[PDB]
Amino acid sequence: SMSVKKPKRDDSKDLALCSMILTEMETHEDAWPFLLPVNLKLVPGYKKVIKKPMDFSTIREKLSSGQYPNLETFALDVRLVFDNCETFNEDDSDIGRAGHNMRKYFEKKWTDTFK
Repeated sequence: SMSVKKPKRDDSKDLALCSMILTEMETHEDAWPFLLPVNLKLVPGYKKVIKKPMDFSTIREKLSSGQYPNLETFALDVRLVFDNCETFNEDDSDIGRAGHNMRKYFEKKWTDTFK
């Protein structure tokens, strides 16, 4: 509260470490469904159904231009990618499996780096 603060958690490396994690996700073999924004002209249903599209290229641009205020808003957009994928894709499809795999991969790196 006013003039009463918990001790300062060191956040000075958060930008570098989120960038490293994102690099690891960009280079994973199962990242191909997620590298670029879904083409809303060419994929029926996507525009109407998926209210907040997100992809790794868009996260990388946001990260590079100071559009994440803190590491939690970064994790929210990464998870959005996988939540969108589960909304639109059957679990037993190549893309559906890719998204499960990537979410698992991310969540381990996230824990190992920050928790």
